[PDB]
Amino acid sequence: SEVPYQEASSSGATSTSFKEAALSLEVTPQITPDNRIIVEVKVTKDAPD
Amino acid sequence: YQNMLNGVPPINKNEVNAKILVNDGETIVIGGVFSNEQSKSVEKVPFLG
Amino acid sequence: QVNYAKAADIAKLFQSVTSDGGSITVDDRTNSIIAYQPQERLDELRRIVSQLDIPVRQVMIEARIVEANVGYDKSLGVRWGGAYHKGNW
Amino acid sequence: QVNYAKAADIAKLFQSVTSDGGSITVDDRTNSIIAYQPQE
Repeated sequence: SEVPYQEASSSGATSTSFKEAALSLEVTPQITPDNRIIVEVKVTKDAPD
Repeated sequence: YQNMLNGVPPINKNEVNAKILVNDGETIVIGGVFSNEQSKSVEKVPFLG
Repeated sequence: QVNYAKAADIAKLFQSVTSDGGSITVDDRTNSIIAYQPQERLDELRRIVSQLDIPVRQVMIEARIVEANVGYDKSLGVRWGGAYHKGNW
Repeated sequence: QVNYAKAADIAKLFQSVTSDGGSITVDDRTNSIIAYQPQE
């Protein structure tokens, strides 16, 4: 779930910053022929405060 | 709930974004997650415990 | 017709063929390239087309998180209080 | 086909080969370089 922070800012800045405390995988796999992968993965386990 | 509560609203998101190839007559698992939580708490007076 | 290969990519390959030593048409809707040009270039580009129109390999990545926390906490408060002789700890 | 080597890197190596003394094609999808040029 993405907790929001409404930085509701009167003068020009409305930044409802919102960030999810979640189990998540962000994967960018590159496959090599011999059934292997070099992958850039960001693995985050974030629990709601 | 907090949004329903009119507080700081953390919406709950379960979302997978990906590009995959499948046949028409085919069903696949785009993504899956299993969350296994095992919690044990025992409170004990030493002698009687 | 190249379903797995973008037509523009094939055009770049043909441009490389031109670098080796001639009309190319690209169909976005079908991703199909029609080329009116010498047969030899046609055939070479076709072979490259066959190689290129290969399915990109998907992989299912399953990462498992294991967390074990064990906490043992014991506290003892010992009190000896007597107001009779005013001795109280 | 170079899985561990970027095709552009190979192109730079061939450019260096040209510096030593000729058509190069780069495939992003497979990271495979097809070169039509002298055998050496």
